[PDB]
Amino acid sequence: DLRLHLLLNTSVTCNDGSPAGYYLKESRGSRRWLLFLEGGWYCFNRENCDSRYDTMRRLMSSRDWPRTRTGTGILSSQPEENPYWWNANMVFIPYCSSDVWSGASSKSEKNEYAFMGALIIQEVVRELLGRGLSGAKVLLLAGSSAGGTGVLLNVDRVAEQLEKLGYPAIQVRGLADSGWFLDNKQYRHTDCVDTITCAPTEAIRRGIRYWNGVVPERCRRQFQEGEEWNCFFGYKVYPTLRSPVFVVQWLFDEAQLTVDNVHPVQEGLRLYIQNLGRELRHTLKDVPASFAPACLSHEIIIRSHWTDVQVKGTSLPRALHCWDRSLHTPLKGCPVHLVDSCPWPHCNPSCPT
Ligand SMILES: CCn1c(NC(C)=O)nc2ccccc21
Ligand SMILES: *[C@@H]1O[C@H](CO)[C@@H](O)[C@H](O)[C@H]1NC(C)=O
Repeated sequence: DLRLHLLLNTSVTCNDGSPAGYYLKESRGSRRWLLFLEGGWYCFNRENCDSRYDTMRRLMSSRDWPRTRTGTGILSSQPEENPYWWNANMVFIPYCSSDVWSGASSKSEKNEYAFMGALIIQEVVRELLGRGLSGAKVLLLAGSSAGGTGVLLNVDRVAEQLEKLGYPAIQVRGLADSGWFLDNKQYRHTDCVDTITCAPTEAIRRGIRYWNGVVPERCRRQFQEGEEWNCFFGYKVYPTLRSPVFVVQWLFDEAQLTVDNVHPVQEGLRLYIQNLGRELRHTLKDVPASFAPACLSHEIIIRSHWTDVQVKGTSLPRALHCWDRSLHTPLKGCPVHLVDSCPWPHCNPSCPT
């Protein structure tokens, strides 16, 4: 089990002003640290954040969090379930800022909610250095869904933070699961006049202003003031990053299809779905560390049966182990770029049911 620690700096808060925190399981014989970012959509104005507070309150507040959690998948300490990093120090950071881990704004007389995701990550790293992170050789910042986009937005800031605090020997890396999305043409269209009809690009643009959201500096310098929403899209922000990043993405991601307004398939929809898979494959062509199976699904790395899916006969735990070796020139029988080429969901027999 992983044990809850609420942040000692209580000015770093969840949406409702309660303290943020992290769950920790130490491994005294290890210099590897895994910090995982939870996902769970986002909210971008008063009305839809109020709704979220009624029926998704654990994603906005720590007041009801449990004292412990069980680590699963890549957070499991059993080699049977986690062939990759079972002996690592394990950290789970709950998502309670509703800002895709981008925010830097406090609750105040002008703000009903706090959006502090970017500062939550910085403070967790800060307090962990006193609990053994100071002796680390590798810090892997991982995450799923909104947490995977959070990795892309924050991995270089963690690297810069540790350099400035005097820890140049810790190698920071990122693992982004199910957070690589396309700002593509939708299958059916609606103008942005309420939460459900607002396309991702419009919703993120409004969210950034509501959250005081922050993006990586090299990407901000390319797109400039008012256009920071571009840096929330994987294929645009990834080429600006300096830390090594492994990208996991289903070719037919359920969250992508939902925002595209897709739910006996006729010709128009067949072509739409086949074109989505091809476009995703194209954005990953020059990503040397990636795992992209041709399945209709969402998230993978903290599921207990995450070891089952394979691309070209290689599982994700194996691909991640090969990535470790490559960062000690490709390796015989140990590949790190794994993208399916077949064009329809479940054309890979190992897709989850
Ligand atoms: C598919 C749309 N989408 C985006 N969009 C971006 C640019 O990141 N972020 C998400 C986070 C959680 C769920 C869905 C999400
Ligand atoms: C608490 O965090 C805030 C926001 O990052 C920071 O400004 C402040 O210095 C921190 N307080 C202490 C005592 O470190």
